[PDB]
Amino acid sequence: GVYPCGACRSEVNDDQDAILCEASCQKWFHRECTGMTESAYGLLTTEASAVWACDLCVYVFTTHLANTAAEAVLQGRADSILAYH
Ligand SMILES: COc1ccc2nc(N)sc2c1
Ligand SMILES: [Zn+2]
Ligand SMILES: [Zn+2]
Repeated sequence: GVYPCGACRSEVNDDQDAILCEASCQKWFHRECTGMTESAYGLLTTEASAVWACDLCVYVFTTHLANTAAEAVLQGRADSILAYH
């Protein structure tokens, strides 16, 4: 991989789930280093309007917000994660 993970500092390879901090620092992170669920990653990364912000740093989601929003979506309590911005 070209980029190192914002959290653990090890390389991000193409076969690992990874998310870019587009809110600001523009660093790539392994999904598993952030604590983001597989569910949130799937929903966040497909949603063109949403961006992710790392713990140090168009609708912005932190990990915990993305996690909480996806749980609500999947329980049928919200229409998309954008509702949680
Ligand atoms: C290792 O330091 C970080 C920096 C940013 C960050 N963002 C997260 N969601 S976990 C995390 C950990
Ligand atoms: Zn990492
Ligand atoms: Zn950041």
